[PDB]
Amino acid sequence: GSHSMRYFSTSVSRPGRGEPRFIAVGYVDDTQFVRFDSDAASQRMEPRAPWIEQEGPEYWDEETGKVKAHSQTDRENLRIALRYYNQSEAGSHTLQMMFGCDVGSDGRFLRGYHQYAYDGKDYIALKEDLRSWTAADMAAQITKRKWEAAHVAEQQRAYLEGTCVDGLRRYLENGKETLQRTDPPKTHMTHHPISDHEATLRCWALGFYPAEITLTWQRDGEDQTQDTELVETRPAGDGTFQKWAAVVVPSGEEQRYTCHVQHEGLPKPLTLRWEP
Amino acid sequence: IQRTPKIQVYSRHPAENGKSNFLNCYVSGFHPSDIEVDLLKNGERIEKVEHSDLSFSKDWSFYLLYYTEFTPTEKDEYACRVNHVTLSQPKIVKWDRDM
Amino acid sequence: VLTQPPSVSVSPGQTASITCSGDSLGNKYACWYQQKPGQSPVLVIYQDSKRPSGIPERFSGSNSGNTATLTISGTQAMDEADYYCQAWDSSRGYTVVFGTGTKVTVSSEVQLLESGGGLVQPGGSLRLSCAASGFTFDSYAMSWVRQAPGKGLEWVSAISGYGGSTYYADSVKGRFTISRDNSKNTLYLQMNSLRAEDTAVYYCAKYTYFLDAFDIWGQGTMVTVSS
Amino acid sequence: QYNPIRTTF
Repeated sequence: GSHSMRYFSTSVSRPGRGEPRFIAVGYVDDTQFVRFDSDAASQRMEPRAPWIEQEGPEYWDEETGKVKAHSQTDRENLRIALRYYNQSEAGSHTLQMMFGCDVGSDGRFLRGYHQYAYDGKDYIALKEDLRSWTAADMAAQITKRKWEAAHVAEQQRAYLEGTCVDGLRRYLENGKETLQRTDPPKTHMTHHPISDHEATLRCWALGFYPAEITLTWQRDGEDQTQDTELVETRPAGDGTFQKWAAVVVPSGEEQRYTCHVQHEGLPKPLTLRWEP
Repeated sequence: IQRTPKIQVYSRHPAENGKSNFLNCYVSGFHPSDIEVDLLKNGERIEKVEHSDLSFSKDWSFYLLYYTEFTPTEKDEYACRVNHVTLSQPKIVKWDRDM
Repeated sequence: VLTQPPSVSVSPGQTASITCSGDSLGNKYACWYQQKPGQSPVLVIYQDSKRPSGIPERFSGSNSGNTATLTISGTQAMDEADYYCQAWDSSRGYTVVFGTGTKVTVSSEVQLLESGGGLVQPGGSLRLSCAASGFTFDSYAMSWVRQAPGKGLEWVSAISGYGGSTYYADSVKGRFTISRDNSKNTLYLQMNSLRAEDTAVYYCAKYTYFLDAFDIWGQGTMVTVSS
Repeated sequence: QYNPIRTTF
């Protein structure tokens, strides 16, 4: 019965071609609910889920202000990074940040995050205890030292344990019809000859939420991984997800193979076989 | 670091010839974020193609969903063409209705 | 942290320039607040150069390098007041900072209502309240900002919209506790182990991230630690 | 609810 809220922000410099592009998005579990894009006409936080549309103008104004406050800070952090790494104005650089919180089924705080990457590499991260930092290099060690002295971890823990949880709990209630309701996978198996003597069996899971799912193949009731393929879980575009798993088998031996599906929305795991 | 995109092309719903649907191109695991994605009908660029807001996974690698309404037929071929700094030629992936 | 000249003297009609310097101004907006004696602070400039509705055009602002400047052109007798710059300390997570203030002498439905102030013995306790009206109370972070007699504004404490996050100045940490009853549209401040240095008028101030300023101020409640 | 990040590197 646990839930997460996550914000994902990306700043990409383009010196001389205007201010850096800043994009932020916010998720509750696997559902996107807001975006901000510095290149959009509005220059405002915008809704990306039906249930956030309830929020009044005070919400949109204040969230807009906060996200812009972050974008200004991170533009400056891009400058600082250039100095610490001794990089020119010619390059496009990327500063990414993720923060958010995890709550248990009764709303109790489980975990917080507050972390940064520069050009695709870890820069600095708030540790599990929310009292200390991991720096990835000499540059980030300078940042770590400042933030330790300035007791920045304390302010971030205050946000993570407070506002972050408070917000998440409110969105969960307001969005309960879709946020708190599991969608079980609809399943089926397909069969494709590849020669006179081999076939591909494909086990499908469709229309499920949340994204977490496990598909496994067995042969004669024994786990089978040889000759199997698994695609990455993918968005359908309507709020649900898709995945499949496949195995190449000797034609005539299809019946020995079973696909097993585990998902939160299933009261019991599913076992599938090809049934033409 | 530079990571090359994974790519999947698929419909939202099981294809049925004559029934309108959505064609998706999901690009993931890439870095940096500059990427070029086109959907093709019989080898020509479809124009009115939208994408989701830029996001990223726990490992900092990015992902986007490109999509457009379409109506599959028996004969029309569809594909996704991608370009990125990690690739020296556009990578093209054909739509197969049972992948 | 935010340095301002002690005073500026002008004659009616001439231009008055008030400066404020600090590192954070480089990557943060400057606000300016006017305060006439007997009256509470008023926002005159936000986001470096923007005037709130109702503020006269003769007040203007800029913020370049690490300096912010409030200019009053054609300064009038009614403009005699103390002026405070305000920004955020970018070295810190959540720390509002007011400039030292400048005394300018000229010579030839929204509502916050504070209460609870009064005389208290040294090492004593007191609870302050503020009732809010005319805006969606739980949509805004609320602060207490104090002013000792004849001294500047000092931000004391802040509380998030739904109350889960609270923030304190080093000066009051461990001794004061901020809280809110959103159903009562009321903010509280529990003050323990009071000292001489706590003697001040305590203002309730509403913050808006949209403007990045305290746009609404109450009338204050006076706390005197004596005997 | 967003975190109004103020802190520089």
